Amino acid sequence: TYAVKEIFYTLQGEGANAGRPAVFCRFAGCNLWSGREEDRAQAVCRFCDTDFVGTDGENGGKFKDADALVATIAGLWPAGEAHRFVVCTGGEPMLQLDQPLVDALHAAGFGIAIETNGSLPVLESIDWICVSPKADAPLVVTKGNELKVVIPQDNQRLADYAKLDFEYFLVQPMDGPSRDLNTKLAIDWCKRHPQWRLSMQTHKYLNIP
Amino acid sequence: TYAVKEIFYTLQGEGANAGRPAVFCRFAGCNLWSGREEDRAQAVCRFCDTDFVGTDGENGGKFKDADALVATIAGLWPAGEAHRFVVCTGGEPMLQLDQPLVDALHAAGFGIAIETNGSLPVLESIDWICVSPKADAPLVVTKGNELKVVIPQDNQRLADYAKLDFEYFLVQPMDGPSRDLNTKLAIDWCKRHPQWRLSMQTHKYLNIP
Ligand SMILES: C[S@@+](CC[C@H](N)C(=O)[O-])C[C@H]1O[C@@H](n2cnc3c(N)ncnc32)[C@H](O)[C@@H]1O
Ligand SMILES: C[S@@+](CC[C@H](N)C(=O)[O-])C[C@H]1O[C@@H](n2cnc3c(N)ncnc32)[C@H](O)[C@@H]1O
Ligand SMILES: Nc1nc2ncc(C(=O)O)nc2c(=O)[nH]1
Ligand SMILES: Nc1nc2ncc(C(=O)O)nc2c(=O)[nH]1
Ligand code: SF4
Ligand code: SF4
Repeated sequence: TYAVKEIFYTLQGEGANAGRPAVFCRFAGCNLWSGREEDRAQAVCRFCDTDFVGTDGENGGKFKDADALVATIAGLWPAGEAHRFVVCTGGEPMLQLDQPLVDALHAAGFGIAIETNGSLPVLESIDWICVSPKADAPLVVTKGNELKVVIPQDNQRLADYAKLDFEYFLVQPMDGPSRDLNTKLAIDWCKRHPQWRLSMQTHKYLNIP
Repeated sequence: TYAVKEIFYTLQGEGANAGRPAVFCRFAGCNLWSGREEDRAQAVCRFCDTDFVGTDGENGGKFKDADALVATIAGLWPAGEAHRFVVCTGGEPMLQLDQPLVDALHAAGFGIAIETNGSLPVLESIDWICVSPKADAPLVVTKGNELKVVIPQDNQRLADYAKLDFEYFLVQPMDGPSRDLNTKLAIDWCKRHPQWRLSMQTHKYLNIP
């Protein structure tokens, strides 16, 4: 059984695969924040701008098994078109994402990507693993495909992240009342340390889902 | 001898490698348009928004040999930092970019990308070949790494482009008085045909060189 907040088909707004058509499956619930604004000030992760509470979003609901979830995901894809790709996010997807769901997605011809905070062990069979480390949280996933760090966070050892085993190293401006400020920072960082690339949240500029 | 409009160090604004730190070497001159406004209305390529006339830009000038040009390019890179990468553009870089310049850059530890209109044969030794086919120009480069097509153009055969031998297929909204309009078109195209990804000119939103 799976608790999904919302399922929608759009272009990936951020990360190394920005611009790529994909179905986003946003799981409900996270392990680093309840989702309530009264808890944010003392949460482990306090800068989240995503609503992952409940199952009331678009195509959201409580799915009984993987095939029921895959059917909904596959249904959102343009008929007769290949290159099927799903992004598992939330929320923290590793709270619910299991192997039976992964096998069912691969069976449907879907490539699987995951956006995880890195505080939980991930499934190796996932095609693209994106880790976004939270500074005040433990990081148990020290290898993957891309490391997308949101800056700035206090207690952050940014240069130490480059020692990890990832193919892509990105910094992403923290959105909020200081987005433009943090963007300047991220750009300045990459230029000074060219190992890092900029991850822009393009979907917030293009105003797309 | 090389005639270069401008050489500047920034983050790549568009394409498959958006956000990646790189030195941009903008060669002067093009073969599909003279650069004169008086010639635009009758040109093969009429939507160019780039100044490539002369050598009066930042770090621009006539470079006698490859070593002189490479020295300026390398000089823009952060001292002590690796991951050296140069994007050869213009203008049409294949009007000037030869093998000695490639070998000199490779000897300087630089990875080489190229932005070309595809009307001229390219050097195979170039690490990243990005082709942006113009609708009313011959396309002799039918293979490479990145096929970044600017839409919409009249007489364009968009679907046929996807048959070519490229790893990435991108559509990029034609900037101008209808950029927001073209962006919606591009987004719609990728969603209807998920082989294509969106190439957004991020540097025009982030306001960076
Ligand atoms: C909402 S999280 C869901 C996945 C998981 N909980 C995580 O933290 O990776 C999706 C992505 O957006 C990033 N993100 C969250 N809040 C953000 C904010 N205010 N500004 C920028 N990126 C943010 C996260 O770091 C993560 O990379
Ligand atoms: C200025 S061109 C130089 C490289 C080469 N002359 C070419 O056409 O690819 C660099 C890139 O910008 C794109 N471009 C030029 N004018 C544009 C415009 N008005 N809107 C969007 N992209 C544009 C070109 O298609 C190309 O991909
Ligand atoms: N376009 C788009 N890309 C996105 N990429 C990632 C995430 C996420 O993991 O939360 N969310 C979005 C989103 O809402 N829209
Ligand atoms: N940031 C940035 N990226 C760019 N990427 C490509 C091209 C080009 O080939 O013309 N030009 C720019 C530019 O001016 N700025
Ligand atoms: S870990 Fe991710 S989903 Fe959870 S609160 Fe932080 S940003 Fe939001
Ligand atoms: S071919 Fe490229 S450089 Fe030449 S006018 Fe067209 S867009 Fe500009």
